[PDB]
Amino acid sequence: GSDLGKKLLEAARAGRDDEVRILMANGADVNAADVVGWTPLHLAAYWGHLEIVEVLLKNGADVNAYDTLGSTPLHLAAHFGHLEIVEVLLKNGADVNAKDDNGITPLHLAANRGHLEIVEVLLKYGADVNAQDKFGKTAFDISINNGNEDLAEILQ
Amino acid sequence: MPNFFIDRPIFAWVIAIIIMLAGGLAILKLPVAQYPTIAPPAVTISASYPGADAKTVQDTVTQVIEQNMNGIDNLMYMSSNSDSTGTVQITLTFESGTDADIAQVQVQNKLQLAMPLLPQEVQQQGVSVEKSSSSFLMVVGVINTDGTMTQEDISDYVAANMKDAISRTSGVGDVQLFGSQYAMRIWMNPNELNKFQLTPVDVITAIKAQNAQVAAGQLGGTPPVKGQQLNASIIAQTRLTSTEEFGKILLKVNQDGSRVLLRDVAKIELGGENYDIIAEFNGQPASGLGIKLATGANALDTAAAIRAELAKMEPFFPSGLKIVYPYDTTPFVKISIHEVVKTLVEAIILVFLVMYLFLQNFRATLIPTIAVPVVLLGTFAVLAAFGFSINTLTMFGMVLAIGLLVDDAIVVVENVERVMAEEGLPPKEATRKSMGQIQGALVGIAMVLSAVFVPMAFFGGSTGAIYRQFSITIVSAMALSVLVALILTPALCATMLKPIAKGDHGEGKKGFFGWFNRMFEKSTHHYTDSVGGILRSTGRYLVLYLIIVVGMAYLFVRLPSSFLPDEDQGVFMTMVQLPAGATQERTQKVLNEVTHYYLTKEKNNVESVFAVNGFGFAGRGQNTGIAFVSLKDWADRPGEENKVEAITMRATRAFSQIKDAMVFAFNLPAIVELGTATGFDFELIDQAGLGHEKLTQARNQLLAEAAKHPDMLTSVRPNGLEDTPQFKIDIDQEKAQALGVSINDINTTLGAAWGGSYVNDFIDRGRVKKVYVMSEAKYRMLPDDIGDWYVRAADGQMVPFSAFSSSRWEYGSPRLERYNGLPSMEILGQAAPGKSTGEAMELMEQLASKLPTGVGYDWTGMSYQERLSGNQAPSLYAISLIVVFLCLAALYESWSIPFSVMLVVPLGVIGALLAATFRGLTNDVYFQVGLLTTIGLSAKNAILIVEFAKDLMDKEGKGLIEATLDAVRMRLRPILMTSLAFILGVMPLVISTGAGSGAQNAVGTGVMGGMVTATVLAIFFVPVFFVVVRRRF
Amino acid sequence: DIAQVQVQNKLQLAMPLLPQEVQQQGVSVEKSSSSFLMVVGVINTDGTMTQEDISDYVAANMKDAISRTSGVGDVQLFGSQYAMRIWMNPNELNKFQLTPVDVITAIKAQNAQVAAGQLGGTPPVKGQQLNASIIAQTRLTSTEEFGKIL
Amino acid sequence: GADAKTVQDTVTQVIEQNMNGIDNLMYMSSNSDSTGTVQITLTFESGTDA
Amino acid sequence: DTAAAIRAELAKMEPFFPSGLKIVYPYDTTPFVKISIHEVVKTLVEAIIL
Amino acid sequence: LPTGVGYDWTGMSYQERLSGNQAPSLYAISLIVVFLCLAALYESWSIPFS
Repeated sequence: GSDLGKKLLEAARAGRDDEVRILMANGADVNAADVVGWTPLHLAAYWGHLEIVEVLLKNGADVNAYDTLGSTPLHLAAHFGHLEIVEVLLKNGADVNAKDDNGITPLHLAANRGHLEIVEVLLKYGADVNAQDKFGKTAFDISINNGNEDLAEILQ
Repeated sequence: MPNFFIDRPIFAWVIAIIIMLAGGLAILKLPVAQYPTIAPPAVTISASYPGADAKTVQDTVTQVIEQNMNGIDNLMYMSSNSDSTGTVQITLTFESGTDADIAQVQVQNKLQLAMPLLPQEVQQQGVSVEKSSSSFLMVVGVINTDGTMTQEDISDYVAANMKDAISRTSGVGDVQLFGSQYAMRIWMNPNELNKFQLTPVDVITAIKAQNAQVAAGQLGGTPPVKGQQLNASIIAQTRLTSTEEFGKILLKVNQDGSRVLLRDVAKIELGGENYDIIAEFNGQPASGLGIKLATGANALDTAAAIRAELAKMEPFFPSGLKIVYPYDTTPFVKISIHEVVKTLVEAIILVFLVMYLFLQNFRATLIPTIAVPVVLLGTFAVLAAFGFSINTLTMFGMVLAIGLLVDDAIVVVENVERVMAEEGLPPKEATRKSMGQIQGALVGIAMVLSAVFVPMAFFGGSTGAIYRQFSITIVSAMALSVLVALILTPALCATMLKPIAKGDHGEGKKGFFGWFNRMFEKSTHHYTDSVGGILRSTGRYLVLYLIIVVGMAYLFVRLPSSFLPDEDQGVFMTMVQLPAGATQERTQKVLNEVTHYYLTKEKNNVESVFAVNGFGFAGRGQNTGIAFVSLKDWADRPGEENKVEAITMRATRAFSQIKDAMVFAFNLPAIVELGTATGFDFELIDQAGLGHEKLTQARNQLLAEAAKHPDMLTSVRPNGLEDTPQFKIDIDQEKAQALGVSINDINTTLGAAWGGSYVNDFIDRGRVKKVYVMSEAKYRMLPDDIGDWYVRAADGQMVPFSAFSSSRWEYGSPRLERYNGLPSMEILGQAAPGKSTGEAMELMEQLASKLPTGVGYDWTGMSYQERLSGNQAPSLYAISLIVVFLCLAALYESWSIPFSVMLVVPLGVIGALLAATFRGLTNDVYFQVGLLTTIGLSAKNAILIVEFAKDLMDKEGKGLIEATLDAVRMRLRPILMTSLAFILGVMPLVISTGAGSGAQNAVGTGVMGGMVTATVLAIFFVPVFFVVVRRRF
Repeated sequence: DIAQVQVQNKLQLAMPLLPQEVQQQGVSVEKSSSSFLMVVGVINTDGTMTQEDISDYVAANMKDAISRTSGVGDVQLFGSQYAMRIWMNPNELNKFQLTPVDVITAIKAQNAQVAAGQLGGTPPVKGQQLNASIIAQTRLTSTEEFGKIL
Repeated sequence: GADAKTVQDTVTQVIEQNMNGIDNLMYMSSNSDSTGTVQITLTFESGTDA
Repeated sequence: DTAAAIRAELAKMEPFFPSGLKIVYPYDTTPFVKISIHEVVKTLVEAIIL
Repeated sequence: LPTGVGYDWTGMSYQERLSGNQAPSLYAISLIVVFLCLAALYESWSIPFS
């Protein structure tokens, strides 16, 4: 809504470090939100633009922020394979066992695609391997429908 | 030949008469258009899969029509653009000279065989192949003051009643519409279908069953029985005519005996097919239809017939309907062609009076006033026979030919007036003796000028279609000039002329004529002595030649290239582009601000505004918008501050303050269908199966690397759109069967609720109109109202969308563009103000070599033609120089003499290069044709000097220097007459402001600047070159 | 050209009469000579490329760009594109009480691109700040996605 | 099966709605029977290439 | 001209071929029609020489 | 006839009146073209008139 949040949002998805830090210097709202509820954290995680995500939460950006449906930057980094950002958002206090309206955690989004590195990173930090979405699906049933044997071995 | 038309003058007349009648038979029948068809033909396959995204289209309609466009002749492109509104647009582009009709049938056919590959939802809406011109002769708008109507009522009254009436008009071509004609719309409320245990599928069936047309047959139908006396067609239930009847159709009837209807479930109205285009004429809700003219029709008569068909129907239609004309370009065509006719008649007048200043004889002045019109009318005849038309090109081709037409007349007149004075001969013998000096010179000049202009007609491209108009016109105008100079002009000089006394070089009696003759003889003696002194000393006046040539080459490289100037057509355009995810209300707020500006701050110049939301350029989304700004007549916009060159800058500076909106005001290019701005259409392609995301990465990378070279690249733009937020529903296939739901019912519900469904056709007032079934806006705006939509399982129980589906957000393209089947993204730009275009081309085809693996490039638009050309100008002008040298050796019977003529090219060129730099003009095409005209008349003035000299050295043996002096004395008089007459005829073209100023100036500045120098430098250097070349050989 | 036009103005009356198994495979009408102008071969110098793999690359990346060339009326391919050839087994179809028609319905129900619509559509209501494009189903784009078909 | 007026409202009147924009056309007649059969006969100027 | 357009469009793809692919020309009649006209061009040149 | 009811010719009856309207200009073009040919051949405005 403000002229600083809009610039932050136009710059985060664009991948511009100097401009984002300059916007934050003049007092820009890091927890600004797009019309759908996506902050510069959401965009930096969706497009994998680190050097921005490390730069935002260093200035008080809410890592566990949720959009107008309940998704957090983890859901976006875990659904696309950004390990350098998953191991960072977790280090800065990101709820590994988050849940949106649909009940999907970053486990279901990392297993539906098969990012076993990130699945390891997430189970390292206490991701309930027996949680459920609203359909009654664990990461194990997802690994089985997709037919990935590696994940079947990971979850014992 | 000429000696034939001295004792046989009447014969000459009947030729002149004929080639006047042949001209008059054409000016009545010749079409009048602003510009001809220069662009390469192109046909646009347009389709609409409604309620869709860009990938659905790209993978169902675009990739299909693209694999089946095989076996098309003379093809260059297969461009394509798929949008999120469902509108797909595929653009083919065929070479120049290609027939558009044959191409269009080839496309229509290869598509009619690719139709049963598309879905059953595109066939209903259909695909519409049509030619691309984007050139609206005029737009017609329709307003309601009272405010009772909306867009959808004015549009229907326009379609059902007016579109046909103005399509029968003479020379009207295609007719496009803004808005949509009535379509009955069924807005559903899921909480009422949830009440009666219904879906938006039983509605589809109830409507497809109770609105169809059924066949029965006949009574007494053959084969009949013996004794039947009656046959009569049978008529079962047919289509529905009124909305009220649609409220009577039955969906179900409950066990309690209650009868369910549509009136109890839905809300039925008569609206529009697509609510995405919203037009406003000065805030008033409006509509309108665009008219583009046919091939071989006068724009002026066409517009006068449209304005008449519309007044013939002015009283019939209701109160609250006003017809207005925001966009009309014929008020500019009438001027632009009327301001060159008064130039030609002003030139014939100025040569009527110059020839009474120098010759001082009424009869000797009537001769060019008879020849020049004959030549112009025969030129119009030759244009007609070839199919050409009257344009700003075919007219500015005979304007800057008028010099070659007055020269071939006054050369003949003054030479016989000179012989009659220097030798006391009567007119007949003096003309039979003069034309013996010139009749070979004129033929050689004809060949030379034909060699100078004809190559311009082979330029090979779109620009070739302009150069061809110019070249045909001027070549015809000079071929007829030489003929009337060998056919009519001598017969006129032998009859209308009057004898005078020998030695009477011209004294005058009392007035300006005595002073004039006396000063002219004095200055002729001075010039003769000066040129003699020059001949005594060469080097100087031959080293100055290299100075002039080097300065000309220096000025020729500091002159920006261009195609055609932008001018004040009385109308301009404004573009609005909001951020991604912007709605109709925001864009309409912005367009209200724009209209408020144009109607509050510039109401002294602006007359109207036509704002269209959803009709933008490079996008049809909800985000874009456009405005067609119409201005008062040029008489009401005096000065230079009330022109578009200024209004555009003021509006842009003012709208730079509009926040959250990129607004751009711009004038109209001369060739709308063509590209301009010295730019280039670059485009990346993925030839390795990469996605759209990696291609976007590579594009953003190339851009970040293109701002690194601001020395030759200024504004490297992506013409497309950036990815935006989109909503993903991921159905669970298990829970759709466990609850006993059909997925083809789930998807039908979702689509017919949120996107629309063309169900059937109905009748309204004897016309076919469509039936759309959609959800009421209130229920299809945000997520979290999805769950308000129930689909019925097989068990009879109704389940919400919340039990099946999960939801998510995803950044994904609204616009996906292709190039030759392969994914692609377009890039615009323009070279820095000092650099050329080929340099920028080679740069960013060197920058592209550093892109990821699988990413290639290609050039389109005006950049595709510059690669299949570029070396044509030097080649063609070199063969032209060779033809000139040969045609001049054939004339002088010498291989050496021609150079004395071929060294006056850099004399008339530097003057124009100086004028175009002092007034700030570019290297337009008009400037080039002016350079060529100056070269032509400079060579025409020089060839006769050399002919006279070489003839005095053979017929008389006067000697080299004496002969040269006598020649420059003879030919001084006509040279000044020609130069002065053409300069006066062209001066208005330089003073001109307002209409056709950028063109009249572009022509006359160069013409005059080069003519001054080709006059005051060719009377000193050509004799120097003659004596030099004769000494050297 | 007008010959092809006359010929293809007479098919427009017959295509409605043909089965949807022909129209859906693509009917072709083309001027042509009877002999080959030229044959263009593609090979893998190294290896690791079966005829199928070269045929697909040829049909996808280089065939449609040549048939658009001016002069070329017919282009025959010495191979074939890729395709999700779904080889079935009757002894596993009766074990589950299925048939090919039940596989076909499932495929053309779960591999689909849907006209879902448009969040914040047209005509909207007063006070809407969002516009978005709904996405429900897509084409399965791989081999592991055709296996999860229920 | 359609009657004479249904085809005018559906077929004939929408094709003679598009037949405007053609070169060298002297006239165009039309007929609409009760068997649904429809004819639209366009007559172009002499010398035109059919 | 057609064969030239082709042999060009092919050059427009080689830089994007995977490692290993190679284009071969096992059948082409055009290399015979621009040699059969050349051996007669040089013939009619030898003719004026003689 | 009543108002809003016009008449137009078609078929051979179009060509009949087209020729009836053509002939007047034909007789004039074929007359002012023999005048000019005769004036040319004999170089006198009087011979063609006579």
